[PDB]
Amino acid sequence: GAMNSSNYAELFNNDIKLFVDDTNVYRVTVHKTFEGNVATKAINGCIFTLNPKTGHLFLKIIHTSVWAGQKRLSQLAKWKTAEEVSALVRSLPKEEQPKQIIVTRKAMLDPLEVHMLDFPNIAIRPTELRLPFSAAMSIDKLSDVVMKATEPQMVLFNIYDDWLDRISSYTAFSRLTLLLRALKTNEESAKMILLSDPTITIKSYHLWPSFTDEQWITIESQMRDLILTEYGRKYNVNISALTQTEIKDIILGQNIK
Amino acid sequence: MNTVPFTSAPIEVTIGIDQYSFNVKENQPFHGIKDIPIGHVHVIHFQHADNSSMRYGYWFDCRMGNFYIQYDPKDGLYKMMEERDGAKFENIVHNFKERQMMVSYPKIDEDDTWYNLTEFVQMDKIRKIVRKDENQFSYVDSSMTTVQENELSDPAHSLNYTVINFKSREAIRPGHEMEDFLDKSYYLNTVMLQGIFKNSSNYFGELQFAFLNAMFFGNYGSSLQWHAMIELICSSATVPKHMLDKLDEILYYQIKTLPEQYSDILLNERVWNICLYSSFQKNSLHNTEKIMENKYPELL
Ligand SMILES: COc1c(F)c(F)cc(C(=O)O)c1F
Repeated sequence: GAMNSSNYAELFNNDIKLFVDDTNVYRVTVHKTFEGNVATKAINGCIFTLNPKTGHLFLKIIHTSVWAGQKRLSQLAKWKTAEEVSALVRSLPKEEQPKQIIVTRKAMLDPLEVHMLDFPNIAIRPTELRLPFSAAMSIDKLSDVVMKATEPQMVLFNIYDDWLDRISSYTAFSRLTLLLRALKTNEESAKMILLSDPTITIKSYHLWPSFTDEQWITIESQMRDLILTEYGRKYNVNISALTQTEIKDIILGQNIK
Repeated sequence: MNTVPFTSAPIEVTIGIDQYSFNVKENQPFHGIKDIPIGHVHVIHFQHADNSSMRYGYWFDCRMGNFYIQYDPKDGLYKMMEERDGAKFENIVHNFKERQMMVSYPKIDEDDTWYNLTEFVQMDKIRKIVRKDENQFSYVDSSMTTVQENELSDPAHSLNYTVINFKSREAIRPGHEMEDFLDKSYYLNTVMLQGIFKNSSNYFGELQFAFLNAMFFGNYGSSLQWHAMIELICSSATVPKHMLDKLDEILYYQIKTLPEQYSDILLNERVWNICLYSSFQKNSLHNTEKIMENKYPELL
């Protein structure tokens, strides 16, 4: 059925699965025309296709040429997403094909089901999780490859860097969702937390800084604080009063549709 | 021009003949139905007074043979039978007519309702949907499943409606996924009309037969098939003008005939709202839209 809080461990079992997030496929700037009308200008987008057990990210860059002379772009974007996920599955060897594809948005279900009719044993599922994958374009190296693209391109990343050498997939995913939630809530403050200390850098072959285990605990705490501080600023709530249940409940409540 | 005589009526029963119905008492001297109009299929149907779950009937055409009804106390139902002896049959009918023990098919001269509901329905097409080749008439009941319903169990007692599935390889050409899912013209025109039905008359005949089985038997799978065949047309941008104009007539008479008190079980909100207000054909069904808006505005 739907992927929810009840069935969270299933993300880290040995059945190959992919999350598909389409929220950065069709991206526009809105501007005034010379006549004082409004017009959109598309910018390059991406499909965010992630194996949550391995960290393997299949970033399909959607170049603005895809949209040229097309109508109903927000509708086309879902079908183009399903087309490209379908193409990615067909490109993989049988033993690497997913058993399940979880879409972050329910509007992706019919387009993906129709493109995947040739794969009746691959389950297409929605999720009840509110996942912050829209904030992918706040990861500087992912933003850079998307914006520089002059043509359609697929780029492969490990979104966990080398974390799985030291932590489980469950913990790696929890760290990823906390970082992306913080970047989505207050991007400038999150980047400051990650990047302000110049003695900790990002390896050429990584996306995130080379934090020790103790430095990751500090960073994780600072990200939680950022999310709680922003929830206080949003709702005009004295966060200084809150208890640990209240705080846990607010950060995870944001991970839930 | 003919007559369906009854041996007897040993159990209290509501008898339907087409859109008409009447109550017969246990052991009432009822011996059948006369003055049945030649030129149309007909359906004789039953609902027992002591058990409303017994809801069943027979599609027939008086041009194909001499048919009568006899109660079977073993199987507990009124059975249709064919009499091969023309002289015997004529002699029995004459006796019952002289003793005035038959009800008359109560057709008003001005009233085209039954023609309007069965315009495209042919006995030879019914016999392909309902497979029992040793009889010239077709048994249907409230609980019979469709080939499609059985896929998702006895194949001999099933309604062989044409399978329509919008998320199937049959409905979607590889490479035309968005086009074929958002515009079902390919599926309607090439696969269904040119491919399976051969013409719009056969398509409409099956749509009309599905509606009638839904209405007369409360057959759920028949109701699904009726809505699927409406939705397949309404969801196609490219439909011949003659087919849209005819669909409007077909649906108008179906909506006209539907009992008011059965609208909540026989009409699918999503399909009708989509067909009348969202689909490519939202402006093509003037007569249907007006009767639906005046008779069932709560559904819309
Ligand atoms: C209705 O009475 C009939 C009838 F018309 C008929 F053709 C045959 C029989 C019969 O049992 O053999 C019968 F009882």
